[PDB]
Amino acid sequence: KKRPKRLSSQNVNYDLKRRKIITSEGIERSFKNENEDFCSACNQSGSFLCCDTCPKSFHFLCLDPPIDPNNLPKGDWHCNECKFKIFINNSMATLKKIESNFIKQNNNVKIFAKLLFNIDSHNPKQFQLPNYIKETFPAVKTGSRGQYSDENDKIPLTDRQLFNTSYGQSITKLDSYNPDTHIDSNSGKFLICYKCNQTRLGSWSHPENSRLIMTCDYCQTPWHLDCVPRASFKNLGSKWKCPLHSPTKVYKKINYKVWKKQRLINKKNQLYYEPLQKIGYQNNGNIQIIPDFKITQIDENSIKYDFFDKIYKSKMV
Amino acid sequence: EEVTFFEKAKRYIGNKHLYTEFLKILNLYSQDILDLDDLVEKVDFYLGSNKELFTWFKNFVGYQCEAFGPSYKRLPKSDTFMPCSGRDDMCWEVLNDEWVGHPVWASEDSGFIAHRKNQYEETLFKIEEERHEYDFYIESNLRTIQCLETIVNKIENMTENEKANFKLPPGLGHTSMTIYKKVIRKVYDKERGFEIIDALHEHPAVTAPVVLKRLKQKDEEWRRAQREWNKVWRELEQKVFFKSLDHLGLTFKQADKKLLTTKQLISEISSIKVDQTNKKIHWLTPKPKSQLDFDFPDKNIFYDILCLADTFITHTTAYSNPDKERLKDLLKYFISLFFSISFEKIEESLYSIFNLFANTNIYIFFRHWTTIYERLLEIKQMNERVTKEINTRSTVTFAKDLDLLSSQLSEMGLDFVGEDAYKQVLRLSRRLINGDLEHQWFEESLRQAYNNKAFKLYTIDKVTQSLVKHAHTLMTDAKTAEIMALFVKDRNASTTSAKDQIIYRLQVRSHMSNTENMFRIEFDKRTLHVSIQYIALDDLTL
Amino acid sequence: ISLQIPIKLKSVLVDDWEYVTKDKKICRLPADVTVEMVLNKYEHEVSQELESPGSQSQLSEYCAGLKLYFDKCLGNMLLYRLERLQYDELLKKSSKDQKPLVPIRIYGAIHLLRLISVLPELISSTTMDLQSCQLLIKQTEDFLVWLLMHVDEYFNDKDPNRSDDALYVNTSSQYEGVALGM
Amino acid sequence: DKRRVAYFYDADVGNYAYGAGHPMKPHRIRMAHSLIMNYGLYKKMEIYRAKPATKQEMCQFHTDEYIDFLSRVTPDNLEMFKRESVKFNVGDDCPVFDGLYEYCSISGGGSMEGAARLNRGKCDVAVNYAGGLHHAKKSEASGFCYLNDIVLGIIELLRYHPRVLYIDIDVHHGDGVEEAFYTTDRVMTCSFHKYGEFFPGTGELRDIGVGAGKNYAVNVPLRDGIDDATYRSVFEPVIKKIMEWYQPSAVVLQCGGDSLSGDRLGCFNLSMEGHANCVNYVKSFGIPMMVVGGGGYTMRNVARTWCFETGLLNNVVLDKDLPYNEYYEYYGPDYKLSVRPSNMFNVNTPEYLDKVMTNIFANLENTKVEEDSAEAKDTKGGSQYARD
Ligand SMILES: [Zn+2]
Repeated sequence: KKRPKRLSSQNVNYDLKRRKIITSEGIERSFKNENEDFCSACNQSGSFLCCDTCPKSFHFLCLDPPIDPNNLPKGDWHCNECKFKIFINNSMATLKKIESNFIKQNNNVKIFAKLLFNIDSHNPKQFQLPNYIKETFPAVKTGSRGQYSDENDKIPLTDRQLFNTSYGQSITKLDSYNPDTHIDSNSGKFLICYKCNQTRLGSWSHPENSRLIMTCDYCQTPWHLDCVPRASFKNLGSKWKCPLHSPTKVYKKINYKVWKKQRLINKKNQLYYEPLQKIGYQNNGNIQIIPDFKITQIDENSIKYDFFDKIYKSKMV
Repeated sequence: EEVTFFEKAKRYIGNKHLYTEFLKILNLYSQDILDLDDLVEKVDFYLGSNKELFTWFKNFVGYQCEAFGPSYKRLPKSDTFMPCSGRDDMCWEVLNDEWVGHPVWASEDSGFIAHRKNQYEETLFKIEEERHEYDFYIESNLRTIQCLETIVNKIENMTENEKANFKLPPGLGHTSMTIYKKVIRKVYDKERGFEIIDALHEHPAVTAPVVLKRLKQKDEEWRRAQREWNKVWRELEQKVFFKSLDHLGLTFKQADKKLLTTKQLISEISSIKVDQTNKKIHWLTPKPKSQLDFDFPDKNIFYDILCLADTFITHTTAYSNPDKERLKDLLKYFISLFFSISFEKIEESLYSIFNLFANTNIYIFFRHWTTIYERLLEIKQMNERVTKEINTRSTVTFAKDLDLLSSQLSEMGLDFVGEDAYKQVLRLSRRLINGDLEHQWFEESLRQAYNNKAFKLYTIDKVTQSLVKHAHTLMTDAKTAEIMALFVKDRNASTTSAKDQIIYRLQVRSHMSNTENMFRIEFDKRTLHVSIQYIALDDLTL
Repeated sequence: ISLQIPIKLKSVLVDDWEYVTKDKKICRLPADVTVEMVLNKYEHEVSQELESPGSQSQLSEYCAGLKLYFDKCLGNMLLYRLERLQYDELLKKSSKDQKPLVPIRIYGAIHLLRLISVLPELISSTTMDLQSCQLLIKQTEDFLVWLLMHVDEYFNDKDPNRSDDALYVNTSSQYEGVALGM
Repeated sequence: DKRRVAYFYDADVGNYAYGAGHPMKPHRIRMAHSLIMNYGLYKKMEIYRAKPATKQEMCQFHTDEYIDFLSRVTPDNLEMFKRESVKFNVGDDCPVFDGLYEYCSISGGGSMEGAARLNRGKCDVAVNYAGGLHHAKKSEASGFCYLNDIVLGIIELLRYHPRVLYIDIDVHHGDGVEEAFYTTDRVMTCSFHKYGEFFPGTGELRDIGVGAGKNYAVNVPLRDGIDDATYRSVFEPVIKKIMEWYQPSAVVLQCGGDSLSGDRLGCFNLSMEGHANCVNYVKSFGIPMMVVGGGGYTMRNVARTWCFETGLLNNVVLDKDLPYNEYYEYYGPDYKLSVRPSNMFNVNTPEYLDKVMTNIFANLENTKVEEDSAEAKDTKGGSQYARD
């Protein structure tokens, strides 16, 4: 029988708040009488500084001449093209031929002097990859703030599955019986784990015999949480890569070589193929199976052949 | 067998993409890129299960560095150059300045989540924080009161000449630095607090008595505020805390309805089927005939379920009188025949190998009955300890004097003291099916009776009603009633096994349709063992 | 106006983007080779490779222009927001040391690759002559194939987690909190 | 058998509140100490109050500017104090409150005073509930932890003992201590926590250290709702193997109610008996141990389990009856010294625990002013009136 009416007191009301007691009852007589909020130079958030007559806002570090909040300049602050629009070279000394005067003054750098010109008449910004660099790699894409994201990163979860996902579900299946994770909607069969050939759905009368399983983000291969050493599921961050795929970077010690894969090339003339030799190719991997950044048409027979050839070379050692 | 090792691996892999990826791994090993350690690690998930293939591969290849885990990557030496003056040589040689961890690298720029809590747990944390702020202010105030009381005691034996000049540094002659700063800043205004604490710092014994009196009356009012908040706080927490401790039982009212259905149990037994088949195909050709076995160590449990059943018989209104009579008689006769019980020995007062081949409805009926038996089994197996613990519930005498015990369920007789817990929960289930128990009180009594362990009995009336509805299909459906009648014909309590169940098998298989599911429920007389072996579509193929 | 880049340098630029934005790895200015000696070696090798019909004058013009141009674009379209702090530290150091920091003395060729990649956007943003554009794009192609022929000694894949020199260093937690935070 | 136990309490350590709606709460330590005093445990125990730490004494692990920031921080001037905060990640996840410097000072002082009492030999078991912060890095504050006092305690122990072992049994494991002792061979860190999108996100089975600290970092990830029996099965054999192989000279145990059944951001289902029997098992070895308290986002259960921890360290069995104290109303309706375990699912399968145990054994088979430093002096503080 909670009573928040009379038993809630007057001096101290509902907590995480205050009341008029600290202001009205505080007499002491002992002394006896235009701007933007997006930072359009790196497309991120943080501490912002803005100009009076310019709607663009910048970061403290995203300025050609870096500055810190502890020693910020006093008075009005102006951006680079602000210094070249409301100030010199656009209000007095009107731009008639000073662009050619740049060439005539700085010792015939005309093949670069116009770029030397618009360097100063350009707002500083963080590096952004050009659109023609983006299109030749279809597996990569630009994120929300402008970060790298290939197919290795998982799509961020919407808030419906994240906050308002009921109480029985929770963030992970680590609680309650969830038999829907053991059955795929594609065919209605049972997800058989790769290591142990068991679905391990268990029973409702004995929930403890149920073993958690997860599908793969690349090949949709089921995998138990107890076979591969792993505590819980993988919901945010990079996509859950099952321990059966080619690693992006491997390490062999002879200092060392990384071999950070060869990315992925979109389907056009740069993606060029040539099958001519199967034996002793020394093509350092990066292959595809069939029934520059060249990728030879490698088959099963050649792979098993050169594997046998190499382990016959290496066993004499 | 080096020729057929690759074909054997291809047969074991199954999926084309996984075979191609294993091919890529083997080629990466073959091009002087992948070492023996990484290959064996990959094979540990690839061909770890096949012990014969793994041993052959290890013998044929010829097997007899740092871990560098995903987190704690190496920092450059430039960041190491930092003063850290309080450092000596051994403390240099133990601590590393070039390894740092930061959680966004673990989250991969995606953040982290908290464990989802029920609304009762959320309001428990809420009432905890309201209880925190109150007494935290109160006892910071008692510390300030004792500090100014020591100050006043030092004043009381001292004269006016050095009363005028009593200059002190911050701290008021104590080991603390800013707690009084917090207290007199919270009590007074933001701008006024700094000036009044300045006056207290440089001129004591003139502002100190009046601030002592003000803080003392602040203390007294905060104390009685806590006192009358305490009662409502406790009465709210008495019903909030036990429900907060229930996590699976809170959603049990819906999860039990969701998961005690026909299709869920069908998937549940077919999973055990397919695991047995492919595991033995990996291991050994003959297949076992036992899966999902139940044990029946107690005989009175069936009588308790009968009490629940005929309590539900006289309560419902959606069925007719002879329908209710026939359903109750059939429900009693099912154990009177199948479990070889000659007659129910509780049918007086104080009551309110052999093979079975059956369709899907009887399978669901028996599965619900085994589930209710298991619920009562984990009720009874801890009964001798829970009843003891309730019997010696040592109430605190202090709490007896000033009335903080939870007497919410004690007024209406829902308490469990002075009575066996199992008979009490049986009676509670009787009145629970009877529909005059106000369910939330029933799960609350179960929470404060068995220490939240009796979460499977929350929907005892629901599973009883589902049991009754499934048993209603044993007579109305012609195929199920015909199967029951030829079980009357089949059951004879005589040595007729191994030559009479086969004709039974083909007779039921011709009796039912192609889409109906087939079940072999084997019951054993000694030790009361049962076994249900799945034979779905294993007889109509040939 | 279109410019092509060989796929090796595009993959290097994509790896740089991953290292900075995703892997949180800044480049190492205290390295063996910087942009000034990149262009010095380019000029010397091309001059000693071919004959002397008068191309060395425009070669040296291109080299000096690219050096000064790198000096200006370092804080304009290069330097991801992570690396702005790392610029700030060494600029403050040069302010304390009373010496002037031109980027060609510490910065590697990856930022030169970034500038070459963003070159068509700046070319299209100017009213600048056609034959000059053609000769500039031809010098860009020549520099690009020269970087292709010296790609092993210049862009070698190394992990700073176990090696002293990897042309990249890992970002600390404090650095991340300042750079990507406030 | 019988062992003298050092308790390090201050009346000021519970007077700091991180803010409204905050999980971390130092106020639980005050009513915990009230529970020890009200239980009559002072007759077979000696208790001292540790002095607050200074700036340079706090510099033994953290950098100079971080300690200066922690000393000069104040919520009033937090508006322009924005560069450093982000550098040390303070005010975003760990808000700035009054008395943060003093709270860090008393926490560190208690930790190094317990370490010095272990080293000098006046006591066998050191208990410091005033400070158990373990998420603090060299120049980073996380998990509402600012000073990594456990590293300072381990350092003071290493000034006398050759080998020091740190044991973490609660969720949100201490990544700062493991980071500080990742490459050294004389310090071994073992932790028990949950992995899988948890707030630390650090500590793997492959995380066993690098360089000379290889195979010297043990991480045992768990799942939701681990009960007392499987926690015993995952604790006792691996702890026995750690004592048999590593042979530590001192044990730093992080005690707290974060791994209890009820918690705010916790995930485990440990009862009070399960949380206390592990400490009883590690105390049965007889080697000196150090006890810190820096976990537990609930309070009502945390005071009770800390009281039971102290009672078991005093080699007595406390009764279930709870005497009257000035915090008597916080406890549950039963008002017994009983942290009731919840009924949530035990998804921690035995097979996963066995695989983790086997690979952990596979990793562990290769093991086989500073003027005031040294500490070892404190105020007596014997006049405590907290009994009710
Ligand atoms: Zn934690």
